[PDB]
Amino acid sequence: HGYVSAVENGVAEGRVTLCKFAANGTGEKNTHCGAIQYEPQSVEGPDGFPVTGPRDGKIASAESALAAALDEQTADRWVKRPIQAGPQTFEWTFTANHVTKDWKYYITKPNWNPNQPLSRDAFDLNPFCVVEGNMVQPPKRVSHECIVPEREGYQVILAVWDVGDTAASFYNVIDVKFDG
Ligand SMILES: [Ca+2]
Ligand SMILES: [Cu+2]
Repeated sequence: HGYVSAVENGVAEGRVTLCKFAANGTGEKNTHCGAIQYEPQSVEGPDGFPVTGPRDGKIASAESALAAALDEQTADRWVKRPIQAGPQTFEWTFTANHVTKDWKYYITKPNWNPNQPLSRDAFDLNPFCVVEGNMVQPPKRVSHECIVPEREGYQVILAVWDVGDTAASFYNVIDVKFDG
């Protein structure tokens, strides 16, 4: 159990994280998140996106009944966090730092449609960042240095934490705003 955070080093909090914790700097929160707002660490879903795992339209919730509210997708629905292309650091905070297979990060395609539910077709399925977990426990907070591709405007990053000793992964979408 854990979530994408910006407590020590991260560039942008997960969408679910902002249902509970105020955004760095602005204090913005996401609203009307349903029950997941009390446990942003619990967006747990089946392994194997995009081959298996959460189906289209259920990616942001990872098919969790707790997090169903996160599957809404419009241009204005969610708090967007500023980002730039190039080197950036993403951060996970774990309430339970399970043995880890890897972390993978995907970004939406340049001309994705922010006004329809998220789907495999919205994302570049070639992950822009992969971090090996080596089937060991990570520390309770980790920072991953990634190269973020060039984009304009509103984009979504999908961060996947694959727990190595269960058939489950944690799925945190991130709402980011590039210049332009
Ligand atoms: Ca797993
Ligand atoms: Cu857990």
